[PDB]
Amino acid sequence: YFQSMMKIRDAYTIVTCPGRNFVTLKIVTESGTHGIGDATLNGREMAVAAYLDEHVVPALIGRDAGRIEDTWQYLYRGAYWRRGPVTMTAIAAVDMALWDIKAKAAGMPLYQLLGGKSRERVMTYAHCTGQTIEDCLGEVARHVELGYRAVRVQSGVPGIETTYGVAKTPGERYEPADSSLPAEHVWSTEKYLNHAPKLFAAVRERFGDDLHVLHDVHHRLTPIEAARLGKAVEPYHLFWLEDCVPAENQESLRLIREHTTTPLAIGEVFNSIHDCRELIQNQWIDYIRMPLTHGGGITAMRRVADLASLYHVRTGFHGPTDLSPVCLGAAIHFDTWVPNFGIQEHMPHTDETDAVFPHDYRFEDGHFLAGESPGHGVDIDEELAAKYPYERASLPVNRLEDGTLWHW
Amino acid sequence: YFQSMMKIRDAYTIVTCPGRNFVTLKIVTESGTHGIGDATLNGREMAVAAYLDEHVVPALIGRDAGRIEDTWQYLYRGAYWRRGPVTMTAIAAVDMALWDIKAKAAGMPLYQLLGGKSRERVMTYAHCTGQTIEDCLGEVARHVELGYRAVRVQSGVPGIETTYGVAKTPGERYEPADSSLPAEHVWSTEKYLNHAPKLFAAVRERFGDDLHVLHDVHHRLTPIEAARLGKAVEPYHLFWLEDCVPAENQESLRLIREHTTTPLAIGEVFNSIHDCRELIQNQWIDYIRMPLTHGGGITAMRRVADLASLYHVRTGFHGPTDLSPVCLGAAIHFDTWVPNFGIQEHMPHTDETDAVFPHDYRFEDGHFLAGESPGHGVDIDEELAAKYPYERASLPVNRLEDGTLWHW
Amino acid sequence: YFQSMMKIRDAYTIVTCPGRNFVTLKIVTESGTHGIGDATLNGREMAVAAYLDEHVVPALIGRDAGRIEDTWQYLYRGAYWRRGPVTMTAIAAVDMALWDIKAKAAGMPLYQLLGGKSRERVMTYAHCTGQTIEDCLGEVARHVELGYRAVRVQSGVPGIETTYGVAKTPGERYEPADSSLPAEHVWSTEKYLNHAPKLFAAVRERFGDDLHVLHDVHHRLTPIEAARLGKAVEPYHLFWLEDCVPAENQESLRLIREHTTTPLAIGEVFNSIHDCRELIQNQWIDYIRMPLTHGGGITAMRRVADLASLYHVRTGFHGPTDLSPVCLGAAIHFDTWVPNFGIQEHMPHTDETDAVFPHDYRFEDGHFLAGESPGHGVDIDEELAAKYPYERASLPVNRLEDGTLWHW
Amino acid sequence: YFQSMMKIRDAYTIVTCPGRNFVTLKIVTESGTHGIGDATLNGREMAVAAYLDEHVVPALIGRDAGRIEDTWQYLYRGAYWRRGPVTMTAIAAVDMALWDIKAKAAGMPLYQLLGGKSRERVMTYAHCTGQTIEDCLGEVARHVELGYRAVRVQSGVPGIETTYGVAKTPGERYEPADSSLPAEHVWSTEKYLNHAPKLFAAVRERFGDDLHVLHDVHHRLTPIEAARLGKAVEPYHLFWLEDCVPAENQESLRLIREHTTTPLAIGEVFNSIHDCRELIQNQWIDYIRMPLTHGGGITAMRRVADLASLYHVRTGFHGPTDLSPVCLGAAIHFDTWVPNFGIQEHMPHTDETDAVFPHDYRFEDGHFLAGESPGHGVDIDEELAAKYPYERASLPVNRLEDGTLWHW
Ligand SMILES: [Cl-]
Ligand SMILES: [Cl-]
Ligand code: NA
Ligand code: NA
Ligand code: NA
Ligand code: NA
Repeated sequence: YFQSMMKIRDAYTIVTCPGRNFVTLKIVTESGTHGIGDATLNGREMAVAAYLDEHVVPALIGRDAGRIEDTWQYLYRGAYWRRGPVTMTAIAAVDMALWDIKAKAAGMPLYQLLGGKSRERVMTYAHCTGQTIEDCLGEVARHVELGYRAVRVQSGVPGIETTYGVAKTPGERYEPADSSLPAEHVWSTEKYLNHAPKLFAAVRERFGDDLHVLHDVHHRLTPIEAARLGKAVEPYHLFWLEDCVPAENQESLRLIREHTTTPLAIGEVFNSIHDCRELIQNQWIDYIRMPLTHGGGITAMRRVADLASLYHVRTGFHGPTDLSPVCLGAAIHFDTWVPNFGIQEHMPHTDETDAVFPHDYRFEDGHFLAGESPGHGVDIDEELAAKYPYERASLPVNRLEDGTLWHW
Repeated sequence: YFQSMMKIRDAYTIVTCPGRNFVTLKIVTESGTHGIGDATLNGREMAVAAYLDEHVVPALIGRDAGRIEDTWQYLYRGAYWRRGPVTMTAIAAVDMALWDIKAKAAGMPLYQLLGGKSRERVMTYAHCTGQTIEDCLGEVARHVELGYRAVRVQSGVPGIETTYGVAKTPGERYEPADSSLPAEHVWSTEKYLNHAPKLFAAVRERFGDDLHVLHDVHHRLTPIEAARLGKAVEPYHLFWLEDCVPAENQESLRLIREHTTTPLAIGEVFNSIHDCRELIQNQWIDYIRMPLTHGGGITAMRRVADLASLYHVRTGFHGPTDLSPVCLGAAIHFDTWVPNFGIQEHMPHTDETDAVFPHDYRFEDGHFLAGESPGHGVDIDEELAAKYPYERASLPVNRLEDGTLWHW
Repeated sequence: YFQSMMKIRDAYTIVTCPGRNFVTLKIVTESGTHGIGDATLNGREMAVAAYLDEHVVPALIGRDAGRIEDTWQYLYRGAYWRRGPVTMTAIAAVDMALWDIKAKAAGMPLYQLLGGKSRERVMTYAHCTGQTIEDCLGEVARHVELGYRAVRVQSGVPGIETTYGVAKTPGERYEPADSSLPAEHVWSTEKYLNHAPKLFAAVRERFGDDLHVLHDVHHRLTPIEAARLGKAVEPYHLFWLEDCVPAENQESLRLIREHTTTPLAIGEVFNSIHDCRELIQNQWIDYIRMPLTHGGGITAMRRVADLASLYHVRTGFHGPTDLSPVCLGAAIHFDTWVPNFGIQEHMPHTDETDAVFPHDYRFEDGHFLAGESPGHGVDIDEELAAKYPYERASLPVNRLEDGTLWHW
Repeated sequence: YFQSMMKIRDAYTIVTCPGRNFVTLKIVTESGTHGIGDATLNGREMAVAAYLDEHVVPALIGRDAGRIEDTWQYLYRGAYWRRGPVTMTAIAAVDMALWDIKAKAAGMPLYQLLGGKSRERVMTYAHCTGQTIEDCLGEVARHVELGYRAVRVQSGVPGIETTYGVAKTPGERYEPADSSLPAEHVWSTEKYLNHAPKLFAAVRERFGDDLHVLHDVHHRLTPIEAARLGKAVEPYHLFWLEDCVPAENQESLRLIREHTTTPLAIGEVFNSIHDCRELIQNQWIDYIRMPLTHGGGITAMRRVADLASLYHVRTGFHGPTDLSPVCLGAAIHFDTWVPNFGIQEHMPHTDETDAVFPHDYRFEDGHFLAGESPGHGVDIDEELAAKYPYERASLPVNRLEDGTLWHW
C-alpha cells in the first residue's frame, strides 16, 4: 500500500517573482502528499526550468518517490553529461522535494530523519554594508541590536565607483541581480587591497573582539594577492575570508593557505563534491559554502559535509535572497543535525517572498530555530505565486579599469 | 509529546550462547518502543558487555533516543579515549538500537530511512571449504545448487596441519572460536604460496568463468608475498583477495596494489574510518570489509561507504557467525540502500541462533531480501535467550614452524 | 566602418529534428554576414535552448561580434556559475558562430585563421558494430572497403541482452537516444571482461596488424577492472581504449595507467579544461575526446589541445550523430590545423540532416578534407529545418543485474 | 589563386643600427604582400643573422606563407637541435613575419586575428633610474607627469660603482650594450640587500600607494637572499620583484615563493615554454616576462600565455630598446587580445629607430593603443635602414668584489 501511495502522480515547476525570481519544483504522490524543492539559479533561471520541465519531470511520473538515492543516481548518472550548475540545481530540486515527502511520510521534521538535533539553535550572520566604513559600522551596530553574533562587512573602495555587497544608493536593499541585462562594474585590485584592512580595523575599534566578523573577497584576487590580504587582516581575527580567488583550479588556494592563518571559506559557485574534494583533503579551506539548491540537494550535501568533517572543515551554507525559503528551511534542518556546522548566512527575503513560501523556521536573537512540522517545513502558495510573473534579471559583470572582463 | 515518548526509559545488555556467544544491547523508550543493536566482539565479549553495563548504559537513561548523531558524538568524543574494538562495538550497539527505534517511529523499514532501495536484492557469497581441493570443490558444487553466485574458497595446505577456513574434522561446521583458551595453529607461508594457485585453477577448471570466486589470505603474508600471490592468481580472475597483510600501517597495501590487478579487500579488523581513510583515498583497495557491529554502526558506516564511493571502492561487509542476526538484518537494510554495494558475506547462523533472534530478512536464490517491517526487522526473544548461558570461547593463535607468534 | 558592420543585429536559436534533434545558434551582424554554432546537448536539448534564448541571446544584441575572446570571458565568468554541460554548450555555440563570422570577414576558411594547415587530410574512424563478433567483423570488412583505416569495434556480450554500441535489431542504424524516456539496459561487468578480448583477437585474426582498432568501454568499469582489461588486450595493440571509468575524480585513471600500456582515451563527457588538466599533466591519457560543441568551442579547445601537446596527448574529438554537421565542419577545420591531431570520429549523419546543414567538408578514402569556403563552411537551411519539429528523445540508463543504477 | 599568391617569393634579413643594432627578417609573397619579424638578439646579433641567412631563409623560398603552424614546427623540430636563444629568435622572426602577412591577407589588425580586443588600452611601465634615491625619485615624478601609472625603480648602491639600470653618467640614456667588448662591472650582494628597501620606502613616502612600483633584481641573488629581500619589501607592496635568481634550474624559485608574498616576475632570458612550464604549474611566479622576439613568436607565446592563465599568471613582456618596434607593435596587438595581460614594459626607442620602423601603435597617457592597420602595423624603411651600418656592441659582465664572474 505504501508503495502505491508513494508513486509519483504529478510533478511540475512554479516560477514566481515576489521581489526576485524563484523556480520551485513540486512533486505530488498518489497519496496526495507533496514535496517541494528549490530550483532557483540566479540569472539563468529558465535554463533550470527547461531542464526540469522538458527532460526530468516527464521521467518522474510513475516513479516511487521513496527511492531518493536511486532517483539521485538516475538523474546524475543518467543525464550522461554530469555535474554543472543547471544540472545539479535540477537534481537538487528533485532531491529536496523527495526528502520533504519522506519526512512527511515518516511524520517527522527533516532534522529528525537526518539523525536528530546536534544543537539547540543555528547561528547566523547578517550582511552589514555601507558606502563608507562609517556607513558599514552603522549597519553593524544595527544588527548587533537585532541579536546577530556575526556580521559580514563590506564597504565602498575610494577610487572605485562600485564594489561587491554595496548598494548603488544608500539605505536601499542590496539585490545584485538588479538589471535585465548585466550591469557593468569597474574594479581595481590594488585600491581594494590598500583599503580593506582599514574596514576591519575600524570594526574592531568600535565593536571589540567578541563579534564574529566575516568578509567576502568575491573572486577578485590572484592567490599571492589573497595571501597578502590574509596576512594583513590577521590582527583582526576574521571568522573567514571568503572566495579569495576563482577556484576551478583547486590548487589556487595553496599559496593563500601557506602564507596566512586567516580562516578561509569557499564554495558558493560549486555544484559537486568534485569541485572541492581536493580543497578539503589538502586542508586548504576551513568552511565549505556550497548550498543545498546548487549542490545537488540533501543527498549530495550530506556526503560533502561528511568529507569535510574528516579534515575539520565546517559548513557555511551560502544563504542569499536568490535561494528561496524552501532552501533556507531545508538548510536550517540540515544545519540543526550536521555535527560540523559552522554558520548559516542570513540575507532576509522580502515580506512578499515570505508570504509566497509559508514556513515554520523561526529567527530569534541572531539564530534560526528549525521547524517541527513534518517535512522541511516550507510550502508554496501557488495562487499567491501566480500574482508575481517572472521578470528577467541578470547578475552584473566586473571589468578592470582597462576594460578587461574580470570576475564579479 | 514525541520527545517525552522518545526519552530512554531503560537500557540493558543480554548475553546468550545459542551455538556461540552474542551480546545485544536493548534500549526502551517511554513510548514502549524498543530498539536493539549487536554488541558482539568475538573472543572479547565481556569487555564490551562491561563497557556498556558500567559506563554507557547509565548515561543513556533519560536521553532523547531521537538524537542519534548527538549520542554517537557524545559516546565517541566523550569517552576521551577514542576508537578501538571494544569502544566502537559499544558505540555501534547503541547506534544500531537508536536507528532501529527511529525507523519504528517513522513506520518504515530501515532501508527507507536511509534513502530508499538502490537494488532489488542483495548478492551474497558462501563459505566453501574443504580439507583437499576436491573437498572444497564439492562444497562449491553444493552451494551453486543452493543458488549462490559467489563463493569463497579455502582448502588445506599440504605440509600444514591447520589453515584458516578449514574445519579440523570434515563435514563439521567451521566455527573458529572453538576452544575456551586459544587453540594453537602452525603456519608456513612458503607452502601456502606454492599451493593456493592450484585451488583457484581447479575451481575454474570445474566451474568455469561465470562464478564469482573469493579468497581470504587472513593476514598471513608480507606485502611482497601478497604481490606475488596476486600476480599468480590473475589468470583466475578472483572477485577479491582479502586481508593480504596486517594493515595497522595502511601503507602495507602499496606494494601489492602496484604489482597486481587482482582486486583487493580489507577491513574486517578495523573499527574506524581512520583505519582506512588512506587505503581508500590512495586507491589501494577495491572493497571495504568493516561491518556495522564493529565499525561504529550505521552512523559511522554511512560515512565510510560514502568516502569509499569517491574512489570506486565498494562495500563488502564482514558477515561471520559472530555478528548476530541483529547486525545481519541491519546490514541487509544498509546493503539495500547503499549505492556502492559490492557483496554481502553469508555464514549462516545455527537454527538456535535464528530462533533467539527472529527477523524478517529472507534468503532466496543466493541473495538476501530486506525485511519490510519498521525497524531493522530483527528482535530478540529474551526468554529463549536466557536458556543459553554464556560459554567462554577464544579465537585461535597462529605460530610459524619455529614457534614465532604470527597472525591468525 | 568594420566595427559598425560587426555589431550584432540579431541572434536566435533554431531547433530541428531531421533524424534526431539539433539546436543551432545563429548570429547576424549589421553587415548581413552571419555565423552559426552547434548547441546540441543530447537528451537535454531544451536546457541549452532556454539558456541561450532567455539569458545569452538578449545580451548578444549590439555587441561587437569581432570580440571573440571578450565574449567568451563575458559569458563564462559573467554567468557567475561556471562550467557544466548546459553552460559550456551555450558558450560553445556563441564561440563557434563568432569564429564563423571572423573567418568570413577575413575571407578565409577557418583552418587558415587558426594558423594554416598542418596536414593534407584528416584520418577518421568508423563505428563497426554487431550482435556477435562475426557480425562486427562483417562491418569491419565493409568499412575497410570504404577506405577507413581505423575502426571502433563493439559486439554483444553473451548473457547480456543489451550493450553499448550495438543496435537492438541487426542492420538498423544505431542512434542511442532511441526513446522518449530513457530505455533501461542491464549490465554485467564480469561477463563483459571475459568476452571483450575475444573480439579483438578475432579482428586481428581476420584483418591483421595494419588496421587501427579502437574500443569504447563506455564508463562501465572500476579502475582495477580497466587495468585488467588493458593488460588483456595489449597483444592486440588497440589504437585506444576509451572511457574506461567515470572520471569526475581524475585520479581514477592512475591505476589503469600504472598497469597497462594499452593507449587510453577519455573526455567526451567533459566540458572544461578543468575536467582534464590533471589527467593531461600527469600523463594518464593519450587522447582527449572533448569536442567543440560541448567543450566551450574553438576558443577553449585550442587551449585544451595546446596543454595536451606538452605531454604528447593528441586530439580525438567525439564525433557522434548528436553533434551537428556545424560542429563536424568546424572540427575538421580545427583537425586540419592542430599539430597534435590524433583522429576524428565519424558517425555519419542522415541524408536529411546533411540536407538541413549544407557544408563543404568532403569525405574521401577514409579521411575528411577541410572545406575552402570562408567560415567553417557549414550553413543551415532554415526553411528545410522548419519541416522537422523537435521530438523528445532521451539517452538510456544502465542498471546492474541486481537493479543498481549504473553508468551507461 | 590565394595559395599561389601566398607562395614565398623572397626572404631576407636587414641589419641596421639607428641608435643600436636591430636585425629584421622580411618575407615577400608572390602577391607582393610582405611581412616582417624582429630577429634582434642583443650582443649576439650576427649569430641569428647567420642562422637565418644561411640555414632558414633558403628553405622558406617557395613555401606557402599561410602555413604558419607547419612552418613553426618545420623549423623547431626540423632544426634537430631544439630551443635556445639563437634558434628561437630565428623562429620568432619567421613566425612574426608570417602572422603579419596573415593579418594583411585577412584585412585585419593582428589583435583581431587573435580573437579581438580584451581591453581598450595597454598599461605600461617606465624605467625610472638615478644615481641616488633622490635622482630616481626625480625620474618617478617626471614619468608620473607623462601619465605613467607604473614605474620600475633602480638606484645606485653606496659602496658600489655600477649597478643594473643606472647610467654611468647622469641624464644620459641607459643603453646597457654600451661597449664593443663587454664592460666589466663589480657587484656586492650584501650592500645591495641592505640598501634596496630604502629606495622603495622613499618612493612610497614621496608618491603614496596608488603608483605601481616595480623592481628588477637582475639575476644577482641566491634563493634565500631573494626570500629575504622579498620579505623586507612587503610593506611597500611592489607590483613585482623581477629576475630574483638565475632560473635554468626552475626549482630556484621555490624558497622565494615559500617565504614572501611580494609578487614575482621572471623570464626575459627564456626562449621556450620548457624553460617555465614548472615555474607556472607550481605557482612560483606571478608574471611571465618572455617576449615575442625571443620566445618563438606569436605561435609559441599564445601557448605560454594560455598555460600561465590556468595558474593566474599574467603576461609582462620584456620591452627593452633591444627589441625593435616590430616586436613592440606585435606585442601591443598581443597585449590587446590576451585575457591574462599584466603589463607592458616601455623603454622608448630613439627617434632614429622610430623613423626606420614606421608604425601605427600610439602612446597616450601612460598606455599603448594598438594600431588598426592590417598586419602588426609596423614596417621597415630599407633605404633609411641602409644609412645606419651595424656596430658591434656587447652586454656587460658582472664580477664580485673578489673577481668571481657573476650574473649581470
Ligand atoms: Cl578498545
Ligand atoms: Cl550545467
Ligand atoms: Na562569496
Ligand atoms: Na578475512
Ligand atoms: Na566513449
Ligand atoms: Na629583468
